[PDB]
Amino acid sequence: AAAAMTATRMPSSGSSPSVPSSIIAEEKLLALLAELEALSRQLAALTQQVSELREQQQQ
Amino acid sequence: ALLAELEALSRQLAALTQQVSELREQQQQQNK
Repeated sequence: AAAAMTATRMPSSGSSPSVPSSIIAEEKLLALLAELEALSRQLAALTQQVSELREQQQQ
Repeated sequence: ALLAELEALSRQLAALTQQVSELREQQQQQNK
């Protein structure tokens, strides 16, 4: 009634960026698709000359 | 056997222009 009455008396907000580091970029990209063919070409050339041992030993 | 030698060369000499392209692009990627 008196004394104190003179003054006065959720779910999901879904953030995303959190506490990780900063990020950067560059545009000098992508030789790498050539080596996948270099590697599998030269791999064949190994077997090709293993065959050239065998095809001369068989003579 | 000489003809299988030219065939091994057709692979192994198609590596040189490849290594040159690689050793070129690997020198683009050192500076900005």
